[PDB]
Amino acid sequence: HHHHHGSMKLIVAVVQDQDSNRLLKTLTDHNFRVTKLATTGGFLKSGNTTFMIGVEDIRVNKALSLIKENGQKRDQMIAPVSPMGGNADSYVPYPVEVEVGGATVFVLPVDEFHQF
Amino acid sequence: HHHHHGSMKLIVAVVQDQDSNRLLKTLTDHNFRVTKLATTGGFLKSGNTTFMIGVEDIRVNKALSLIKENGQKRDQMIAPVSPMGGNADSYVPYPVEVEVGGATVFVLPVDEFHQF
Amino acid sequence: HHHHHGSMKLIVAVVQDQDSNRLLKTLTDHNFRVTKLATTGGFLKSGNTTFMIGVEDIRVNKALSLIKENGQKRDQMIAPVSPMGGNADSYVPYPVEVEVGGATVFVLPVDEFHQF
Ligand SMILES: Nc1ncnc2c1ncn2[C@@H]1O[C@@H]2COP(=O)(O)O[C@H]3[C@@H](O)[C@H](n4cnc5c(N)ncnc54)O[C@@H]3COP(=O)(O)O[C@H]2[C@H]1O
Ligand SMILES: Nc1ncnc2c1ncn2[C@@H]1O[C@@H]2COP(=O)(O)O[C@H]3[C@@H](O)[C@H](n4cnc5c(N)ncnc54)O[C@@H]3COP(=O)(O)O[C@H]2[C@H]1O
Ligand SMILES: Nc1ncnc2c1ncn2[C@@H]1O[C@@H]2COP(=O)(O)O[C@H]3[C@@H](O)[C@H](n4cnc5c(N)ncnc54)O[C@@H]3COP(=O)(O)O[C@H]2[C@H]1O
Ligand code: NI
Repeated sequence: HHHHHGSMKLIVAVVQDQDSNRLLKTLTDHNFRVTKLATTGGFLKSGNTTFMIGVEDIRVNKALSLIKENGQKRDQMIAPVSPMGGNADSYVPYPVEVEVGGATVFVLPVDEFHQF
Repeated sequence: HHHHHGSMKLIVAVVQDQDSNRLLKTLTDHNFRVTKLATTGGFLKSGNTTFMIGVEDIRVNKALSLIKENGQKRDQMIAPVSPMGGNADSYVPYPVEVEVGGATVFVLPVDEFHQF
Repeated sequence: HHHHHGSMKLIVAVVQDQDSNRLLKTLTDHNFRVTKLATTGGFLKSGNTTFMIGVEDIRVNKALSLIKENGQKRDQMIAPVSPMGGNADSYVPYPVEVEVGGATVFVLPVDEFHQF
């Protein structure tokens, strides 16, 4: 049998808080419609921002190019086991550092789009 | 080659806070299952509510009709540049007004649905 | 006409807060990448946790098996009408109890995946 999807895509982009306001302004200035979700990174257990951007298929590439050009790689660290916290500040000799990328982006197919 | 999707759909509906409790009650009263996300509108930079509703394909239209009948258009304004806020109250001669719709809704295909 | 989707899937898993930290540790220990959303159950009107896990199709089953083995069924109750709250504590003779499952999981197709 046979199926298709609609003309809209749903972009889900996880970005760093430090890059969020910058991205949001660029997107809405370019007439993109955005919903923002306050999220937490699973590895760093720290706040980040997820943007949900429903876009016509013909504008997906422009949205992606704005997201790509917006962000910056940053180094962050995993928070040590915190029962003693007043010394964990003092510690970590070999910080578990990770590089956080500008954006992790999913472009999802959409069966139906409605504005009610 | 050939693929299909499952019988479930994932409805993602962005609604106004003022209409949220009303919608939620209607949905769960009609045996729909709902997860609520506290979100922010990208343009107004204000709180709104996103409902995630996983629905059998055969009940999608009923869910959509409840969402459609629930909401109301409302006017809102963009908050002016706030460094001086004590006068921004005083200002805005030509308020940038927008009309917020009852619901923006995405119906997503789902490859697998599991209840563990 | 003809379409396909990409090799990535987006897993959306709604779990209980009591099982969240346990699941997160297991997932990231197994090299899965996770974004966490603080959500609310529509029926219980209480906090729960939604994990968004973008996974290569070839690792989906492993992710699902970790999610499945992680959770536990728990009983919860619907909060009574609260205008008098100081007696609603006193009340509810026939508590509306529900069984909350370990995880409700959607595996979504993904058209494009980008790391910028
Ligand atoms: N299990 C693991 N083992 C070793 N290293 C790990 C790891 N999980 C994450 N990392 C590393 O830690 C950085 C921050 O991850 P976090 O989970 O806090 O924050 C993530 C998460 O919120 C989200 N993310 C990335 N990939 C994802 C995916 N496939 N599915 C869901 N969320 C993803 O984007 C944020 C930034 O990710 P990015 O890859 O740029 O950067 C990641 C990566 O460098
Ligand atoms: N395609 C999409 N993808 C993701 N989320 C979507 C979306 N379309 C709508 N939304 C979400 O629904 C809320 C209401 O959108 P609506 O289009 O009814 O009402 C909008 C519309 O009248 C206007 N608007 C939004 N973005 C605009 C823009 N970039 N330029 C001009 N007007 C915009 O401002 C109102 C409030 O927008 P806000 O962003 O605060 O809040 C939006 C946003 O959270
Ligand atoms: N199809 C779906 N789409 C979106 N989210 C879904 C979903 N199925 C489950 N969920 C999410 O998973 C949580 C646990 O659902 P579960 O079905 O295990 O456990 C449920 C179920 O036993 C019952 N329940 C939920 N909605 C009901 C309803 N409308 N009528 C009767 N019972 C309901 O109450 C328990 C807690 O529900 P709550 O809404 O607080 O919390 C739900 C909701 O956040
Ligand atoms: Ni398809």
